[PDB]
Parts: sequence; C-alpha cells; structure tokens
Amino acid sequence: GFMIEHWDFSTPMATQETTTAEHIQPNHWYHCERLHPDIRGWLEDNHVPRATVDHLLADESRPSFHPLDDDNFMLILRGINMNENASPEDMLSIRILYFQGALISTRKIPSRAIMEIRQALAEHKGPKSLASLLNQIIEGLNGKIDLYLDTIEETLNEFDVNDESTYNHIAAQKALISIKRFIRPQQYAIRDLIESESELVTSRPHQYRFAHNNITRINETIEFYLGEVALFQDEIKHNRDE
Amino acid sequence: MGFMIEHWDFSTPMATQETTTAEHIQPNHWYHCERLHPDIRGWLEDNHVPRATVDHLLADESRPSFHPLDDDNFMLILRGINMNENASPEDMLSIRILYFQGALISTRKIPSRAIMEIRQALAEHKGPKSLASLLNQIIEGLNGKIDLYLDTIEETLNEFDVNDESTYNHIAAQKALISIKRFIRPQQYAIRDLIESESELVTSRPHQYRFAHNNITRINETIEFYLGEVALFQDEIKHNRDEK
Amino acid sequence: MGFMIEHWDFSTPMATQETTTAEHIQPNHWYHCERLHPDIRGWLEDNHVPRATVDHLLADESRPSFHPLDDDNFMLILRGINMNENASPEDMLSIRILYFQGALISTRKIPSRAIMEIRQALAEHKGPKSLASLLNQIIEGLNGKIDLYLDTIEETLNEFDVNDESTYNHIAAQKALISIKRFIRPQQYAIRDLIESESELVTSRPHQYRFAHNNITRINETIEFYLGEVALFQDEIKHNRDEK
Amino acid sequence: MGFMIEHWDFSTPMATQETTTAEHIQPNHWYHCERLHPDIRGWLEDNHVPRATVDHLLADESRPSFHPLDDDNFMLILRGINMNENASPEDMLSIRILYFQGALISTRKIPSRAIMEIRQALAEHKGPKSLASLLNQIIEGLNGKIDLYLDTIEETLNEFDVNDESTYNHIAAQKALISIKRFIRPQQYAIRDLIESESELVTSRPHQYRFAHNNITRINETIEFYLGEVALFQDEIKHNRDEK
Amino acid sequence: AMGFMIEHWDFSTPMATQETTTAEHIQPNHWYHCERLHPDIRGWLEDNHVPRATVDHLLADESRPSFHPLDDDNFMLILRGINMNENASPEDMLSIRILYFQGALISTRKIPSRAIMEIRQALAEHKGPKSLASLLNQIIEGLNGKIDLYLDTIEETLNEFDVNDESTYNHIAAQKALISIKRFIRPQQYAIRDLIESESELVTSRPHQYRFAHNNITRINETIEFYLGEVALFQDEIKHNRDEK
Ligand SMILES: [Cl-]
Ligand SMILES: [Cl-]
Ligand SMILES: [Cl-]
Ligand SMILES: [Cl-]
Ligand SMILES: [Cl-]
Ligand SMILES: [Cl-]
Ligand SMILES: [Cl-]
Ligand SMILES: [Cl-]
Ligand SMILES: [Cl-]
Ligand SMILES: [Cl-]
Ligand SMILES: [Cl-]
Ligand SMILES: [Cl-]
Ligand SMILES: [Cl-]
Ligand SMILES: [Cl-]
Ligand SMILES: [Cl-]
Ligand SMILES: [Cl-]
Ligand SMILES: [Cl-]
Ligand SMILES: [Cl-]
Ligand SMILES: [Cl-]
Ligand SMILES: [Cl-]
Ligand SMILES: [Cl-]
Ligand SMILES: [Cl-]
Ligand SMILES: [Cl-]
Ligand SMILES: [Cl-]
Ligand SMILES: [Cl-]
Repeated sequence: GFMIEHWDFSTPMATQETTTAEHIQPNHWYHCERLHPDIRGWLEDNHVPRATVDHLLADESRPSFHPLDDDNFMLILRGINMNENASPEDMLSIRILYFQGALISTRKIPSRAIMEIRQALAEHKGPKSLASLLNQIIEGLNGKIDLYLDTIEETLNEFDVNDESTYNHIAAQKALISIKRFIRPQQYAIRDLIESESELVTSRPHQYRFAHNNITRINETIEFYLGEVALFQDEIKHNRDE
Repeated sequence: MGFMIEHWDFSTPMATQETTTAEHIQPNHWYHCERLHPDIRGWLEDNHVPRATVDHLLADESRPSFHPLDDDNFMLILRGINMNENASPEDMLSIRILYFQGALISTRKIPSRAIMEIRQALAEHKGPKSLASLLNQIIEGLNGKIDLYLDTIEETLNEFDVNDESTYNHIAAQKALISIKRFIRPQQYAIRDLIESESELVTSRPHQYRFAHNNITRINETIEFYLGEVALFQDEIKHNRDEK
Repeated sequence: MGFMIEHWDFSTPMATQETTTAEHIQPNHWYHCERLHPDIRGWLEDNHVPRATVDHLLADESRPSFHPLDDDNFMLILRGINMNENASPEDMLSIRILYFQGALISTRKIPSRAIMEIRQALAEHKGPKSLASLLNQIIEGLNGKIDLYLDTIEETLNEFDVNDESTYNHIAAQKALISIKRFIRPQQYAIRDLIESESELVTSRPHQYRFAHNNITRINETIEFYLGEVALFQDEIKHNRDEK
Repeated sequence: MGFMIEHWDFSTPMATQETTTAEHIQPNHWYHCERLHPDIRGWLEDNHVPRATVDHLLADESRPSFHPLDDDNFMLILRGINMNENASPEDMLSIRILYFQGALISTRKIPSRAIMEIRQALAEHKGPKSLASLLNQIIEGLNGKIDLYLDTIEETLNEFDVNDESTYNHIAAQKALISIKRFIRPQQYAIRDLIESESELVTSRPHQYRFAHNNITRINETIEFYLGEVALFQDEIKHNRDEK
Repeated sequence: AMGFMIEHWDFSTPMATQETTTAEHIQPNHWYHCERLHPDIRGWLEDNHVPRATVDHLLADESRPSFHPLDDDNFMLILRGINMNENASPEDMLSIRILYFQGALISTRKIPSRAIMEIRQALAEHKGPKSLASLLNQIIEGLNGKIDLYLDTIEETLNEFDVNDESTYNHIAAQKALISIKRFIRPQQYAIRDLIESESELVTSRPHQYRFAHNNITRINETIEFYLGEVALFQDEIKHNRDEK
C-alpha cells in the first residue's frame, strides 16, 4: 500500500496507527509513496483539490511554499540522496501537505532524515506534535546537506597546485551547482513558511528562525566553496605559466 | 480563413463552438485570431477596443508582460516554443491576449501546440469549464511545452564527454538557452503581475494560478542551472586542452 | 531671439504654428529650442525658471532622468540614437525638457529624427492633439529610433560565422551596445519615475505611458540578449581556434 | 562550573569581578564561558534557556546572525580574525552571545584578542561601564582587529610589482579575503538586525551602534576593493606574460 | 599655519564675513573649516559638547562616505574628493568629514580640497554662498565637479586605446584608477541620498538643487561603470589580436 507510516499526534506521545486508514484526521501524520497508483484517489476522496494533488504529485518540482485554503498549505523540500549506488547531488524531493490539521508527506527517493524520525517515533522519543515534526523534517534535511557539504570541503582542502592528482575541482563544481539549484529555493521556501504565520510556526517561532538561519548558512557555504573552486582554477592557470 | 481562427462560447457550463463570422464580442466567449490578418484591427476597433491598445496588441515587437486596462480589462503577452516546420523551437512565438468586456481574445502569428491541445480538448467536450480555467490552461500549456523543449537540451548536456569531441555541442546549447531566457524571465514577471492585479480570472482560481507561477519560476531556475552546466563543460574542455 | 527653433500652440486639438519671438511662456504651448544658444538662459530666467534648474538643463554632462520640480513642473531628460550624417549613432543625443507653467520647453543640440518627424506631422495637420500626447510621442519616437538601430545590430549578429573572418565584427557590436546601455538603462527609470509622479500629462494617458515603459524595458532586455550573443560568439571563436 | 571563564557585575559603573561558580544568572552581570565544556548546557537549561536556543548557541556550525528571542532576550553571533599563535588569521573564531533575563552570556572556543583586551581593562578598573557599553566594545573590538589584519593585506597588495615575481603574493591574499568575506558580510547584517530590534542595549547608545555598523560596512567595501585589486594584478600578469 | 582652525565664516547675514580663527564657542550659522589631524581639535569639539563617540568617529583613521543623523537637527556627513596634492595620486581620494551641530557647519580635512579652496576664494571676493544650506550644496557639487574633471583624464586615456599600438596600452593603469574611485564614489551616492531623505533644513530649503547634486553623483557612478566596461572590452581586443596573429 501507498501509506508507509501513520502516526497520531493527538497527545505528546505519538501512537502508531493503521496503514489502511481511509480518512485524513486532524493531528495525524501520513507518510506516503508519491508514485503509488492508489495515492491520487485517496487524496481526492479526502477532498484535496485536483489541482493541488496535481502539483503535489507532479514529475517536476522546486522547493517552495504555497498557502492554500484556511490554514492549509503545501511545502516542498529537497534532500541529499544517500541511497546506495545513487548520485548524492541527484537530490530527493519531499512534498508535504498540511490539510485539515493533518500532515501528509510524500516521497519517492527515500530520505535518511525521515528514516531517523520514523525510528525515533518507533522508540517513543519522536516529535511531540505536528509543529515539532515539521521542524524536525526541515532540520533533518539541513543536517544531511551539511554532512554532504563536509565531503566537498574535504576535496577542496586537498587541492594542491603542485599535485595534479588533487585536481578534482571540476567534480566539486558540478556537485555544488547541482545542489545550489535547489538549496537556494529551499531558503525562500522556509522564509515563506515563517512569514505565513502558520499555527505550526507561531507555536515554535524561535526554532523555525534557527532552521532558517541554518539554510541561509548552507547557501553562504556553497557560495564560498564555489569561490574556492574558482580560486583553484586560477591557481592552476598561474602554475602553468610561472 | 478570415482573421478568426476559432470561437468558443463559455456562457454554458459545457463550452460550445460558434461561428468564426461572429462580428460582435460577447462576455464569456473566447475568440482565437490571426494577429497579422488585415481585418483584425477593424474588428477590434468596431467592438470599441481603443486604437492605442490595439496598436500595442498588434505591434511588431513585444515582450511578455501584463497590462491592466480599464475596469476588469487587461492585456497579457506571453511567449511559447516554436514547433513549426521552418523555424527553430527557440525562436519563441508571441501570444497576445486581451481580456476585454468579459471576453478573452487571443492572437497568434504562428500556431501554438499548447493552444492546439486546448482546442482539441474542447472539441472532445473535456476542455476548460470557464475563461478563468482557459487562461490558466494557456499559461500552463506554454510552460509544459517549454519543459518538453528543455528536456531536449538536458539530453545534449548529459552527453557532454570531454574525451569525445563529437559531443561538444555546448555552444549550440548556450545559444538556445539564452534565446529562451530572453523571454522566459519576463514571462515569470508577467504571471506574477497578473496574480497581483487581483483579476477576477485569478481570484476564481487563486491556488492554480500560484502553481502556474511556481512552474515558470522552476523553468527559469532550470535554465540557470543548464547555463551553469554549459560553463562548467567549457572549463573542463579548456583544462583538458592544457593537459592534452 | 535665435534660440527658438519652432513654437506650437496646443490650446486647440489642431495645433497652430506661432512666432519664434515669444517673450512670455504660455500654457499649452510647445517651445523647441537650441540648448547652446547664448540667449536661451536669459529667456528661461526671465520667465522665472530658477537659475539652478537652468544650470542643470543646460549642463555639459547629463543622464536620462526625471526631476519633479515644484507646482506641477518637472524636468525630463532623455537620449536618442544619433542619426545625423557622418555621426556615430552611439554618440547619443540628449533632449532636455521642462514642463513649466503648463508649457513644454524642449532643448536640443544634436538634432533628433523623432522630433523632426513630429514637426513634419504638425506641419501636415496630423501631429499630436495635446501637450500630453506630444510628450508621449517624443518618448515613443525616441524608443522607435533606438529599435531601428538595434535591428542593424541584430543583422550584424545574425551574420556571425565562425568559419568566415570577414564576419568577426563582435568587438564593434559590443562597443556599440555598451555605449547605448550606458544611457538606455537610466532611460527606463526616467520613464518609470515620470509615471510615478502622477503628472497631469501622464494621468490623462495611463495605459499609453505604461506601453512606452514596456517598450523601453524591452529595449533593455534586447540589449542584454545581444551582449550575451556577442559574448557567446567570442567563446565560439576561442573554441574553434583551439580545436582547429 | 569549570565552563565559566570570567564573571563581572555591571550593576554599578565600576564593574566588579565575581565568583566563577555562580549557579543562577543575575541581571546586569556578564558571564563569559567555554562553549565546548560539557557543563554549559546544564547551567543554561537550569537557568531556563530553552533547549532549542541552547542547541543553536552550542552548534558545531554557525554564521554571524541576530535572533530576537522572548521578552527583551536575543542571541547574537559574531566572527573575529584568529590572532592565536601559529593560527591562520582567516580561520575565524565565532563568539556566540545571549542576552538573557538582563544578563550577557558570551561563549567562546577560539580565544578573542578583543575580548582579552576588554577583560584586561576590567581587571585594570578601566573597562566598559555597563552591559550596553560592553556589547558595543565587543562588536567594535572584533571590527578593530579585522581592520588591523586588513592593513597587513593592504601592505602586501601595495608591494605588488608585475616585474618582480617575488611580490606575487596576491593569490595568498585572495584566499584570505574570500574566507573573511564569507562571514564579514553576514556580520554587517547581524549588526543591522541588532540595531533594528530596538533592544534596550542599543537604544541607550544609538549613535555609537550606528558608527559600529558604518565600520563593518566599510570593512565589507574595503574587502571588495582588495579583491578588485587582486583581480587587476592577475590580468596584469597575464598581459605581461603573453607579450613574450 | 600653527592652529587647528583654517578658516571661520559667519553666515548670519547673506554677505558672509570672515571671523577669528581663535578656538572659541561655536555659533549657529557659522562655518568652521579645520585640520582633522591637529592635536587641539578633539579638545575644542568636546569643550563644545560634541559627544565623545561622535568625535571618535569624526576623527577616526579609517572612514567611508556616509550620512549619520544625530540628536535634534544634528548630523555627520562624510565625503571623498580627488587628491590634487603632490606625492599623492588623484585616486587616493581625500576624506572631508562634516558635522552639522547646534546650527553650525564644522568641516575637517587632512589635505586640501580644490573644491573647498574655490569656495573660500569666492567668500574672500564677497561672491560666495549666502547660507549654510548653500555652502554645503556647493561643497557637494564642488567635489562632484572635480571628480568629473579627473574622469575626463581617464576618458582621454580610453579614447586613445589602439589595439595595434602597444604604446597605448594604459588600460591596467586606468582600471586601477577606476576601481580606486568606485570604492568611495558608490557610497558617496548613498550618503547624498541619505542626506536628502533626512529632511534636514539644509536640504528642504534647496530641495531641487540637492536633487541635481544627487543626479550628478549618480551620473558619475554610471560613467565609471561604463569606463570599466570599455577597459574590459579593450582587454578582449588585445587577447583576440594576440592569438589571431
Ligand atoms: Cl523539489
Ligand atoms: Cl524524489
Ligand atoms: Cl522517506
Ligand atoms: Cl535526508
Ligand atoms: Cl531568505
Ligand atoms: Cl512577447
Ligand atoms: Cl509570433
Ligand atoms: Cl495558436
Ligand atoms: Cl506552445
Ligand atoms: Cl516573480
Ligand atoms: Cl542625457
Ligand atoms: Cl545632444
Ligand atoms: Cl531636435
Ligand atoms: Cl530620435
Ligand atoms: Cl523600471
Ligand atoms: Cl559564526
Ligand atoms: Cl570559535
Ligand atoms: Cl575569548
Ligand atoms: Cl578578536
Ligand atoms: Cl546593512
Ligand atoms: Cl571617507
Ligand atoms: Cl583623508
Ligand atoms: Cl580644504
Ligand atoms: Cl576637490
Ligand atoms: Cl541613490
């Protein structure tokens, strides 16, 4: 079935619920397979408008925040692809709907950050509410981007002009532009979410601001790394003349 | 053909096809027209469209843009991929649309596949159910065709191999990308402005027009990424030449 | 007083040509003048144009700009293509205009083709019907000549052929485009600012001024595209030379 | 309790040194702490600093930033050049500051020469006379040290001579400059955001904080200029090597 | 020769009068032109109750063009001009730091500005500004005027670029000059904007004149960007010419 997980956040101790749930209920989280044949009917049966279902399930996407009817919204985010035999910069997309007090998330390429949240819920130490769950999805994705950026930084710190074996600047640059494509929009999506004054944000104002600070830092770090690559390229030009 | 290509009536929930010899503009009708036909100005002016707005609508040169006019009226100009036999897809066609006294009037020089697909949907009685939806579909249809074309560019970039000279189609790619960008950036701003006007067409379908705007933004960011990829390959070639 | 080139009375919709020895400035009149004539300062100051505003109007150096002055008065400065025989077209002319006590006073040094066409139309009883329309026609006339010149640049660009050194005119085209960009970018903000001022000369024709603003924006976008084309052809030459 | 480096009381304008084992935070006190010490979290949390705030204060990665918190509370994060023995200057230190319940709590890992100088002043009974002044001195202190370091880069850049290959220290200068730029830009915004919050610590010294902000703005512009000079020298070298 | 105060003028009346250069109490409608590096200036400013930190900023080693609204109607305005003194380059621009304080204009210099000399000469001939509002306007426009004159010398260099004549290749020198100018002239534009938006009595009495001065500095900035664009193109000209032939 399309429903990977279902949790009830009616109390601070989330309880696991049937993956055969027919109706969307307030305070519940549904984590779903985006490409499964049955998800469209389930969403539409539950009165999610056709056009918003279409955007949520579309092949193409960018990180973005979309205010919808009365407290509802869509939030789309990207994460690093940590799956085996995958290109990490071929970033996964998580598409989230906050609809009638429920959080519905959709995935295709599995997210390590989301697996950690799921594992925490199973061990009875997960988020205490939907507001906190969304916060942890945002920060978990940030965290995994930071880890990937550390591997780029290692490659960059290896750049030695007198050593041609360390000339990996083209690969790093390719990785960095691929990430920048989505991580820049990610920053604006989190900004827009906050400015929306969603009950999920206004209950955790300082925490969402910290999340926004981290995504901003990530973007500034990418810019710096791109500058380092450019500098190394000129250092190679300068070494070829001496 | 006179100037009028096709005429649809949305004053019933199921749109009906009407005569192309309609002489008067009626609310909730869509008139699809040849911009370069000699008779179009006369028809527009006779139906009380001001001469100066007709002049902008029929101008040789244009850019995608939104123009609020009197009352609920507006002009919206957009570009699309050129899928016609003697042209290049990147020499994008201009579609100039007037929303006037409750009617939609679209004008073309060269046919648009987006608009053709809408006309086929209406003929099969499964097209847009209103002018609001119709304009929404025109915008999203143009996006979709731009996406399709961009996929073709992506394939070219994906075959870039520095070790293989025959794959060095990076200059062609860049030419195409910058030709698209020329118009697709103002397209984003036109759609933003349309939304911000609070047009009755938009406010009936607010989330859907927001989604269309998200898609044009994505397209622009995709073009920027591809232009980055092209610049990267050009460095990869240059840095290979000094070793090679 | 030899500084006055031509004087028109727009008090009626059929403008009449008047004497060039006009002491007092009258509302709804247009005075077209030689900026560098020794008698022009004295005429302006005697008609109560403040000295510092005469200083700016007549200054040696200028940029396209809009200046709200007091009491419905303003100064507008614009640039045009130099179409004079044996001139360099990118040696652009500057037209400096005062809207002052309900009169339009324009000043020239390098003659403008757009203004000559307006004067010719007036001589034939088909010129603008008001000062509001006249100013709009000066702006759009200048836009139009810029478009014409840009078309010649485009021709040059379409003839780029990497395998034909007789076509390697990219340095000259780049030179022309940056020289025009210098003034054409401020021109767009000048027109934006004119519209924002809510001048009676603009509020009478809101849609028309937004079209003029759209044309100047287009020109700027076209210039950026052409520069991108030049930059690409430079890269093309560098790739071709290193590959052959 | 070994996390606390120093503790001062600013209740009076003569600040007094207090015990390094103060379990409860008091208004008008300054606590300067080791960020990496395992006991800091517990002390902050026992004093009712929310866990997520502590999480951000103590995180591995940071950028300069201002965070408005509850009820006059805030977090400010700033960077400083690294003046520790044998360190890279551009391996910049991060100072993370909480203003919480009327107390200033600063946290360090890499020691700040600026903060050491403020501490020496307090030990010599000539330090800042309030928490408002202390925060101002921390900001301006960090700035001052950056200015001093940048003067060394300026010397290096002025000694550059294209005919003397021993003066080619511009790429090392460039490495330093981009690394500093990375954080110095966010620093300017953090200080702007601090001022815009209308914090009691700022509104008591409004002109002083404006001057501090002008200084960081100047630092940014100077770095941009030095980066421009470096680029210029590189082109100078390219142009000097390709003449042979 | 020996003192901090260079000149003192009284603009109480439309015909300014030269007054004593003795370190006294400042008066509304007076202009005090001073040596910024003289040991005595800080004491005078503080004796006259200018706050310590404002004095620190005014007399600081480093500066950028900027506008600083202070208490009441007071402000600080910092500007840069061409350095037309010997053993300096024109592009090593001088900082002129100006305080409007209790209705007096206090300007400070390190090295002479030709713009301010010309105003001082006009005052001496009884043909100078008739008010502090006009004085400050003339300082701003005077500084613009001299930057324009220098930019003309750069234009001369540029117009003489000829790709087939290596003796004309002074584009490295020109670009260095331009980025050095741009460093300060960009902030100067914003400082003048900021001064205008403050609604200072010195600005509101001459609203169109100060806008013309703002238009002039904006024009200067655009001209600089254009010349920088011409230097980049001449670099492309050379590069093409070199490996084509
Ligand atoms: Cl996405
Ligand atoms: Cl995915
Ligand atoms: Cl997942
Ligand atoms: Cl993840
Ligand atoms: Cl943001
Ligand atoms: Cl168009
Ligand atoms: Cl077309
Ligand atoms: Cl069509
Ligand atoms: Cl299409
Ligand atoms: Cl937009
Ligand atoms: Cl001009
Ligand atoms: Cl002229
Ligand atoms: Cl003329
Ligand atoms: Cl013309
Ligand atoms: Cl604009
Ligand atoms: Cl930091
Ligand atoms: Cl640190
Ligand atoms: Cl420290
Ligand atoms: Cl420090
Ligand atoms: Cl700022
Ligand atoms: Cl300065
Ligand atoms: Cl100085
Ligand atoms: Cl002086
Ligand atoms: Cl000067
Ligand atoms: Cl400005």
